[PDB]
Amino acid sequence: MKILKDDAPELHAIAAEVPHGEDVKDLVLDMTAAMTAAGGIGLAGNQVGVLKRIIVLRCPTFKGCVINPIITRHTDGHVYSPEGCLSYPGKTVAKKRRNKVVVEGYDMDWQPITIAAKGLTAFCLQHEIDHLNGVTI
Ligand code: NI
Ligand code: NI
Ligand code: NI
Ligand SMILES: [Zn+2]
Repeated sequence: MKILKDDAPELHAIAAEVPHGEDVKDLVLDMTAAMTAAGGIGLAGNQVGVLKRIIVLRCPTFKGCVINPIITRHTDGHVYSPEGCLSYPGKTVAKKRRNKVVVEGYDMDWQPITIAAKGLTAFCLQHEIDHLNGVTI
């Protein structure tokens, strides 16, 4: 895969729900490889031209994929999160993020997963889910 250029339309598009049970194993492998090759800690389908709701992460309290990730709970208010993005090399933005989130979805074997995250990992998750909605820093 390739990390799309900062002017790619896919970055602003909405990624489609993955049909339940669809074989995503190779896609996740490719996405993980793209993320690590670029020295990232997270990556979303849109960033590699895959308009499917798949994220991959290598964050302090979560490493792996989430298929159809959703935020089911979060803290009120916002906190400071300085973030870069593999799609925007050289740019750091001070984002407002929820300090804690719970993210739910499916793993590559279509087992339901739940991720309770705070701080950096919570920011990671919110940033990647944003990508799937065409939202960038
Ligand atoms: Ni490649
Ligand atoms: Ni743009
Ligand atoms: Ni809410
Ligand atoms: Zn990003």
